[PDB]
Amino acid sequence: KEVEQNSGPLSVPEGAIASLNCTYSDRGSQSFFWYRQYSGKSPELIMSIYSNGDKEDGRFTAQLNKASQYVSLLIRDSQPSDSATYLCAVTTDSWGKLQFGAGTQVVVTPDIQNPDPAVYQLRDSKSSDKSVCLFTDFDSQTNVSQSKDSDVYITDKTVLDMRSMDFKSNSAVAWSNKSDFACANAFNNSIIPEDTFFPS
Amino acid sequence: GSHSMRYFFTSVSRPGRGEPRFIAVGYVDDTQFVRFDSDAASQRMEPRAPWIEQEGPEYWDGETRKVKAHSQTHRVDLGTLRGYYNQSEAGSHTVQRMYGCDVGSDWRFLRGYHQYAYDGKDYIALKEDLRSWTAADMAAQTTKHKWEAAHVAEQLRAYLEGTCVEWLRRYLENGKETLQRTDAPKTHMTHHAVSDHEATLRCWALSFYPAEITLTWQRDGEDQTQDTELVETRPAGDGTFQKWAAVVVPSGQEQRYTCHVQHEGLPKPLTLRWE
Amino acid sequence: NAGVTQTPKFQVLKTGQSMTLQCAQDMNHEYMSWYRQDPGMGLRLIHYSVGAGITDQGEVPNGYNVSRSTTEDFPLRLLSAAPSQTSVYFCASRPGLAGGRPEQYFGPGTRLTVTEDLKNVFPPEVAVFEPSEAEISHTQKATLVCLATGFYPDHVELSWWVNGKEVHSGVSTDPQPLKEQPALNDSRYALSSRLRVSATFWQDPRNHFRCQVQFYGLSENDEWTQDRAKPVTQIVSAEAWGRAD
Amino acid sequence: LGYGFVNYI
Amino acid sequence: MIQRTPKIQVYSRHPAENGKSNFLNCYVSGFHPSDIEVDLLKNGERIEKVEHSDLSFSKDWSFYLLYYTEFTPTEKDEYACRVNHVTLSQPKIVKWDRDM
Repeated sequence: KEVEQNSGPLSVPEGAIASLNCTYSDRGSQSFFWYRQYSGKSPELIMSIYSNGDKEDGRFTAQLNKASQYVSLLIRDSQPSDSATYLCAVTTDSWGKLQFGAGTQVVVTPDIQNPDPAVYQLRDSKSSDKSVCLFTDFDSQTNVSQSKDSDVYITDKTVLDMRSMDFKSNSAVAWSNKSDFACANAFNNSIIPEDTFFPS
Repeated sequence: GSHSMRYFFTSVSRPGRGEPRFIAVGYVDDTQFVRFDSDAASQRMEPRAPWIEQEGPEYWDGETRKVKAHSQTHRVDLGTLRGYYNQSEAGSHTVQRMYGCDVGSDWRFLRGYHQYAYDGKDYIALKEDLRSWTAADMAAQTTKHKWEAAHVAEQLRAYLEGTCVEWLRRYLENGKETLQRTDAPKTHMTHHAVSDHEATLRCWALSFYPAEITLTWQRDGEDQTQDTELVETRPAGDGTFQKWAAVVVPSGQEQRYTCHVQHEGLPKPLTLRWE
Repeated sequence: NAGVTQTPKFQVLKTGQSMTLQCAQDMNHEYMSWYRQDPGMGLRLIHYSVGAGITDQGEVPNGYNVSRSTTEDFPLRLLSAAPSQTSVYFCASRPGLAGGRPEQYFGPGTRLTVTEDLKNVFPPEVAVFEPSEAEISHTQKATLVCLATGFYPDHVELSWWVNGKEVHSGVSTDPQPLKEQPALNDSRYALSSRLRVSATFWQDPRNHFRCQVQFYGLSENDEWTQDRAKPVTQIVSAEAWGRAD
Repeated sequence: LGYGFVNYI
Repeated sequence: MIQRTPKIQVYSRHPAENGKSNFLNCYVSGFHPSDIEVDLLKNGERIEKVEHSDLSFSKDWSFYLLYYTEFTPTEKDEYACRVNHVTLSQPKIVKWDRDM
């Protein structure tokens, strides 16, 4: 394992600092890179560093310590769109292979000023062959947990941004079909807050 | 005292006889530590000092790979330069590159440098500020503008103030007995009458390390480089060095003539008038 | 100024079929590489080339084939496809000896799925679910969700369209499609998105909301003997209208 | 340790 | 281009005493181009078992090369170094002087 990187995932709320590290194992290394890779697309290069000390570009800072064999990246003042996996790359020369670490997945969570946890039942407008349970407006502290049972499909939690109220809100979706299934017992195996609003 | 690490590269084209000769050599002070020759058996960078053999497989693999790239650029450079100066394909031309760094007695960065020659005369060099270039003519002006646009200097600067001084320090401590030694010159003094009216005094300095030495000839304090014959400092071949100085003396005067040896092995800068 | 481009974005193959991945570069770079990326074990190097005319193998060459006639293009050839060649493939490029800052730029990648039988290919079903009356009457905001389900391979693109125009301006789609069945390896996929609007924007029946799902499937060159419709590359939509309630 | 980024003239 | 004639020094590694193992050195320096022929001669015959250093250069870009051979000096045996280079109209022969 040539380049050793930060395990992950790494959750940081917005405005805070994500520090990432990696360690490499060839003293003769002369080139040091940080890549940003959003889910489902290509690694984009964000920071190159060539000498000991600090390089600053915008909200990024890379540090190099050639003695300790250590490359790092700080991200001050986080946006939720910094959420991505970050790969460090290390090389020796123009003809040396670029050595990549495994990558640290960094998740930036929104400030939700005052939560309003709630599960809604969404009617299909067509028809189709299901209905949808929407867990929404809950806490950035709250995890959603998926399937114990085989037929129930729960997505992972994501954030939307309504750019008019500046209203960030978390949401998560559960649906199913051929059972006895309602929105009351859809997040039973998830640790949902005490005051989650269930309409009848 | 100061220390340095310097790498020397030489490419010579061989019209009608295939790929250029490539020879690369590394020094720390006056001690060759690595070599590559395109004509030798191994096709690798090879050790030349005992204290560098302790480096592992990764070290030699990368050095080999780097120096193969240096070889490769220089092979292309010969074709570019020949194009630049519109010279024929029948002639053999030479490219030389030299880079490295000096550190002080504290071992901190003192100076870095990177120069380039075509057929034995200046082509392009990094200035001392490590940011700009001196291009020696109109053809090298092209190379300067090309290298300014492609940020070559900034890349070099990182090496020269960084890696160069880092690896020098590693070498200076790995070869402590070898490189941090100082060998004072063994002195010797010869006199042979040339012809009746005329004698030659000759000052020897032998078995010394490192190569920098000064011998001057002098009557009554006033130094005499009007009669002086000074040879080039020359390798003994065991790691030390040798030099002589001479004068054309009217005989019967060889007590008021003095020879002046100085070298960093000497606590006191030595005098030797003839016995 | 176009950097590294590569072709195609998506691809489906039967076991044994051939394909070639195109890759090109703009910047007179000598050093070009091909990688694969896979969930459990990072970026892996397949073949690479340090100049025009010449190439060498990486750490996973087996089954892939490569050439480099010109400095611009570095095609990767899979002569006979294997179900373990399912991956994201990234083309990449560095200056080598040519250049300036020695940074390696990546191409946008090709997601390739190789299956034993291409009867496994299925387009999505797409449904749009109307905002719950309860949400309007608790938050005065309205979440529309879109289910795209039942598709293979996991090669889709989702977009929301309102009153003619595409919106980014209030949506959250899942980053990757879910497997519907963690049993099979030929198992089908599902993906969701959310569109949130204000209550008075939802309540106006003038407003048309459409969820668009582009699917990448079979070609028109592909033989289809099934009673089912040939699951070609195609767009499926679901829609709903604003509701005065 | 040699320089890892030699370029063309 | 540039042409410079080599300076040749022929000399021994240690002070020469007869019957005692030593090294005979031929150091050519200050030359350009690098193409150079250097043989070490014993009584006019070419010595085969001769090493040389890796080619390097000085501040003025001129090359230098040391050529060397393990010998046992006597009173009768004559040692010389024979050098050839484009600057030389005929090859140079430089005899070893023992007090030089």
